[PDB]
Amino acid sequence: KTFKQRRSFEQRVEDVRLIREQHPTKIPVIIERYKGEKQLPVLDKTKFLVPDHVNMSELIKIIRRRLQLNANQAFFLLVNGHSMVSVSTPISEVYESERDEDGFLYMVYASQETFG
Amino acid sequence: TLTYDTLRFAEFEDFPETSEPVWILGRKYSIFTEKDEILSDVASRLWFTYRKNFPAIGGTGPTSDTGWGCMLRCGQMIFAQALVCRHLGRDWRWTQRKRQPDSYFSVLNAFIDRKDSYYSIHQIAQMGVGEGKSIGQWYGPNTVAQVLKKLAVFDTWSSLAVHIAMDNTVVMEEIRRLCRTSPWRPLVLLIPLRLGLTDINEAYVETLKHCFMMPQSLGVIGGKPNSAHYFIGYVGEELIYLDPATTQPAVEPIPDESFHCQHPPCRMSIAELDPSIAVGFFCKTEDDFNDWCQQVKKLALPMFELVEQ
Repeated sequence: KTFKQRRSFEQRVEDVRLIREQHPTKIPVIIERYKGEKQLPVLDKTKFLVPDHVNMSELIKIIRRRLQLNANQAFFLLVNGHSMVSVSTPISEVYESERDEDGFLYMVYASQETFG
Repeated sequence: TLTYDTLRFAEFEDFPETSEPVWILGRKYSIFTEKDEILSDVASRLWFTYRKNFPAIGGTGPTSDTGWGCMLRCGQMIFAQALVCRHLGRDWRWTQRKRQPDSYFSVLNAFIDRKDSYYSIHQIAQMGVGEGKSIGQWYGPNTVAQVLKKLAVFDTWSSLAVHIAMDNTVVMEEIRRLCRTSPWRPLVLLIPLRLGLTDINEAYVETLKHCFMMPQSLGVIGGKPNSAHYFIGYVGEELIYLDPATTQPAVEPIPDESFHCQHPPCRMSIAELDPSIAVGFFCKTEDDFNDWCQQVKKLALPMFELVEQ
């Protein structure tokens, strides 16, 4: 079950209200392995509290680290089905234009399809 | 003397009728008047397909890559196009009866199905083990690119600089540093991307087309579901590509006709292209790299971004 499947809409809305109040300078982000992704491993924790100043490039490096990936391994972080146009984009901006109706900012990570 | 209905080369072209130019690795052709040139350019590219009856990999492994080597083959093709540009030039063209430059056979030899060839299926599959890929395991674009980079190290003849830009970002400073190493090592720039979850947003299509319109264009590797192809251009809303999905006997000497696809180029709807790809560019000189950067800047939505540090 994904994060959205483990907690109801109302529950998540409340999760966000609580976190945004306790941490006004933090962005609540849910990062999960794309449902069609099988090469990359699964995170131990998919709920993140990200400082609003952090940009995508920085976030990506952290997730790569968490996943214990080699820089040589393909990794992509997609928001609403697309990689952010610019990695220098602050998470605060991503949150403003891509956040879910429940208040969380959702992202999925994937590598690449294989062919034989 | 008999007069024959000499079926000219490009008479077999099966191109659609709506005349948008035809782009092949940085070259634009008219489907109306340059059918010969289009087919020559396509047939000239080094084509690598499945092969059977080559030396058993690892001595006791497969003697054919049918069914599992398709992406490795696409990797071979795009890297070979880089070597062709690096050693023969983008303007070089292959001719079935014309004696080719010795440098041509050196490039081809590097991809022959032999253990000692720099980029042979044997070398790629074995090097892939180090990348976490078992022999016979399917590859994605980046993986084969990473393997080719490691193999290129031993190719002191080409002495290439192979930069694989990860994370949708091309860092010029790192590229310059790599190329200025032991003053500029020809650059093979590979950019592995994931332009969507299951499809490619139409917004990237214009950008994708332009990736084939640059002088430095090496094309793209990726494909349709379960069908990897080496895309070398496009026409209208269709990508043009070389398909490795044909099993041919290992060459027994180098007779080279089987390494040239002398048929109307395969085409598939741009819409069918899966989001997992690797875009390639070749910059022989620092000026070529500067021009490429300028061309990228000129560019609905970008597939990657150019940054200094």
